[PDB]
Amino acid sequence: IAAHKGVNQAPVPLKMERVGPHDVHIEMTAQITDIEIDKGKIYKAWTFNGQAPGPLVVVNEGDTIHFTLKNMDPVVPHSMDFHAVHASPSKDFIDVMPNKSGTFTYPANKPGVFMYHCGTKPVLQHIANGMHGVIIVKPKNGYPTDKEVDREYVLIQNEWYKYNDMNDFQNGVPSYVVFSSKALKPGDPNTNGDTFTLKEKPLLAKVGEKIRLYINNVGPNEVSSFHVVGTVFDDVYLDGNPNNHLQGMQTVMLPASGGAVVEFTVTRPGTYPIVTMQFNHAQKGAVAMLKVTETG
Amino acid sequence: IAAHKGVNQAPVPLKMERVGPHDVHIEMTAQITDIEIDKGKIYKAWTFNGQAPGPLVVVNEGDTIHFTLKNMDPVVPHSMDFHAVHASPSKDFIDVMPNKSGTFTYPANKPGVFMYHCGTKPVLQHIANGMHGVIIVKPKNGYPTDKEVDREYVLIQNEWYKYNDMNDFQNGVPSYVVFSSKALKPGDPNTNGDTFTLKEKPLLAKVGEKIRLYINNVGPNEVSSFHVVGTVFDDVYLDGNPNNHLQGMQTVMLPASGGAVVEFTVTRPGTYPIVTMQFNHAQKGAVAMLKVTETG
Amino acid sequence: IAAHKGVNQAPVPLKMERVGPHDVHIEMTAQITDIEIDKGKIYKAWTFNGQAPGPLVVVNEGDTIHFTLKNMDPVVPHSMDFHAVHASPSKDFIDVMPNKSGTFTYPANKPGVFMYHCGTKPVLQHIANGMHGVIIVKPKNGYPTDKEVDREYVLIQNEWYKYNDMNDFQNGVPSYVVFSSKALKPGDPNTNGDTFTLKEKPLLAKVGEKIRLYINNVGPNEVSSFHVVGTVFDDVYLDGNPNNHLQGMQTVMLPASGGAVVEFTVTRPGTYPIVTMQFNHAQKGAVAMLKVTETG
Ligand SMILES: [Cu+2]
Ligand SMILES: [Cu+2]
Ligand SMILES: [Cu+2]
Ligand SMILES: [Cu+2]
Ligand SMILES: [Cu+2]
Ligand SMILES: [Cu+2]
Ligand SMILES: [Cu+2]
Ligand SMILES: [Cu+2]
Ligand SMILES: [Cu+2]
Ligand SMILES: [Cu+2]
Ligand SMILES: [Cu+2]
Ligand SMILES: [Cu+2]
Ligand SMILES: [Cu+2]
Ligand SMILES: [Cu+2]
Ligand SMILES: [Cu+2]
Ligand SMILES: [Cu+2]
Ligand SMILES: [Cu+2]
Ligand SMILES: [Cu+2]
Repeated sequence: IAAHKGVNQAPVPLKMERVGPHDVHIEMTAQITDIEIDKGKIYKAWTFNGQAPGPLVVVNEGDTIHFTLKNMDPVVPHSMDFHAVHASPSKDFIDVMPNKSGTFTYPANKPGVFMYHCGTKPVLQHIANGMHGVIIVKPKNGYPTDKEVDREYVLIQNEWYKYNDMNDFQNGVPSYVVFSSKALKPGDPNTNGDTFTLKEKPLLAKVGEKIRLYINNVGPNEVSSFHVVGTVFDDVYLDGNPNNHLQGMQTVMLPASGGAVVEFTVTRPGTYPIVTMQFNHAQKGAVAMLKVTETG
Repeated sequence: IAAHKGVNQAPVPLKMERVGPHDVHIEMTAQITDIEIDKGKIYKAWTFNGQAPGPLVVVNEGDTIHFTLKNMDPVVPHSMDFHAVHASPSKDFIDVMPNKSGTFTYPANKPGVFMYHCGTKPVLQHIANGMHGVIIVKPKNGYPTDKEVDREYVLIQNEWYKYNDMNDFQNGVPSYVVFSSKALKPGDPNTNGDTFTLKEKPLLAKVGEKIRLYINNVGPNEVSSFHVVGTVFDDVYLDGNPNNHLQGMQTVMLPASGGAVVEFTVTRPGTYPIVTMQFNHAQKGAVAMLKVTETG
Repeated sequence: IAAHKGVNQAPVPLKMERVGPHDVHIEMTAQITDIEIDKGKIYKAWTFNGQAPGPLVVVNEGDTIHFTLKNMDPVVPHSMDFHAVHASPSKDFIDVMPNKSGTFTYPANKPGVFMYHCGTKPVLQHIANGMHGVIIVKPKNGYPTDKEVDREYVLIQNEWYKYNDMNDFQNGVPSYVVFSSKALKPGDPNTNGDTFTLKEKPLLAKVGEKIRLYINNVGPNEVSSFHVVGTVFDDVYLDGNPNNHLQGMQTVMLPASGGAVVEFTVTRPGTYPIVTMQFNHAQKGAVAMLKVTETG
């Protein structure tokens, strides 16, 4: 796109503030930002806030979100579809023109780990170029295993294709498949979908801990066979809904856009790969690491 | 196939009649019928009854089906495999020669939303050319959420490949991925798998309604990541079995041949896309629309 | 690999012995063995014990496994990752050099049907060349439907690609997709992943029996839409964990590495195909047969 040549808009922080016991304001940008997706490979991504996947959103069950999208892209319209919300897509997930803002309000009625993404046609183009992310809706009554959890992180799986190539997006295998992590608490890492960061800078934990991961596969096109090497999931909540409880799973199948809360125990010191067992995708980047030490 | 050149057999209605409190007669054809799968693209499909996917079958749990297949194809044998039934495949799902009929009897013991398809070798060829469909078996005791449902429809996902091309069928990406709808009540739409009908003529509903969809992904080759934009599934019954209850799912993973009953609320007026979140498939046709109005 | 030219190491039996009420010794080889994966097609597989998938391992819930790998490969290191166990991957799933042995100990805390596979980088290469298999961990308290089961077998799904071709492994469609069966009791068949054995020598059963299959899809890359033609699964336990109970499923979605226990009734004499309903894969080999007779 001629108007994107040389454009690299610095990342902008997510803005969130609570405005009532059940109402929250969220402000995000659409922007065009260079991201290193593999060593030596820059992708001039279409993003929310200069991150791909975008910044984490966390709200409580029953919160109404008053969402503003500020479109920094000089030429392409953008939009937002939160899978957490009940909304009229033709009224509430509509386009915001370049250099404009739009505000939309809708409730997050349902607990879980939801995809969000741009909803502008062609949606495949917007998602594949980077406009995806996760919103977590915390359950009013928690999960039954909350008291057992020692530490928690968020991990997101996505693919990357040939740059802005709709043929490839439709018809081609992914060039890379990758994990990222998005921060829940101060000091947690906050990374973009790339082949290397979570190998070189593993997630950290302590021997004996029960770890919870909030996970989502944003696609755009592939399913995920999510597995932590050297453990078994004690408990799994599909889509993060407390009612969708499974136990003792080796691997969690996630559709495109599918989420889960998964919990597992790390019994011994060492480094534990986190993979999709679709090993062509693992080979193409989709391995993260969890370093487990006597201290954490 | 030389004997198919110029053949376009007009669609024939499904024939069904109940013959006892737990016995039903069903009569279907195998026939060769031109279907417009995308604008300007005719596929000379191999079909049941001139529809692809084929006509909807609905029976009750515990019904024995006395099924007749009348093979109108001038040269290729055809057969029927209902995933609802208990049967001997080598006796009951056998071929019917051109210009012949065959009758087979078997029970539908299990509630749910089942694939049916031709079982003639090579089965991939017969399915890919269009010989697939859905049989619904209604549970004796309903679903627990029956009283909440305001409206219901059937949606089927399938792929289309290069015409009658076994190489492509085995080794190629789908050319199109599509939804169709099959009528449960008078006045419901009844459409074939194409890229456009359910966009131009959306399914209809009223503001505030809880909608039930009976869904099946007939493949032949892909899985489906089924999602209704702007809502969350309140309740999901995998394969349509009441016992396989999930709640609050954003997206339902369906294997090839996989079914579900899904229920969700439409809170606001507007048009709600229905998609597979495998967005390469959505781009290649797999988007239907639900138009929600103050009146329905 | 120059050092593999002409190498065809005869299969070696699995060695297992119980050494305590909750401790078992297991001894396996890594070895290079020619396997006929399709008629006229030899693949010089990388294997455990000269089988691909490897030999079945069965232990009890709560058993600690003291595992020895003897690496017969003259040049490539190999390793073992059991998905059943809790272990430190960087200490316990490490490489064993050519002509060396290594011993590792870890507990199998969780009931189910788990993948095992080589964990040597590149893991895709090692899995795709044949180093995969299944370990069953029997639940302390059984399954609730145990008393209903008349007969049982193990079936494994895997893919085969162009020989030792990392490009193909990453980027290509499978050349073959196949079932194998691994013996639980004397007289059961024990076969390798090939397109033909379980068609020419079907699994056997008797009219009216409830059959249990312990199943796993080891990939490396595809998901499986597992279906037995002419029946419906009465009961399904995802990953073989008794708590993950589904009923009345037509088809069981398995991720890559995913397992299940599935149970179904065969009501009539005949031959019952066992397939993945991803019919491109079925066409490329993934059909097994179950022959049901008045005597068994
Ligand atoms: Cu309140
Ligand atoms: Cu406000
Ligand atoms: Cu966009
Ligand atoms: Cu892929
Ligand atoms: Cu703890
Ligand atoms: Cu694994
Ligand atoms: Cu009666
Ligand atoms: Cu009759
Ligand atoms: Cu046919
Ligand atoms: Cu596809
Ligand atoms: Cu209502
Ligand atoms: Cu979506
Ligand atoms: Cu004891
Ligand atoms: Cu020992
Ligand atoms: Cu190896
Ligand atoms: Cu495939
Ligand atoms: Cu019995
Ligand atoms: Cu089938």
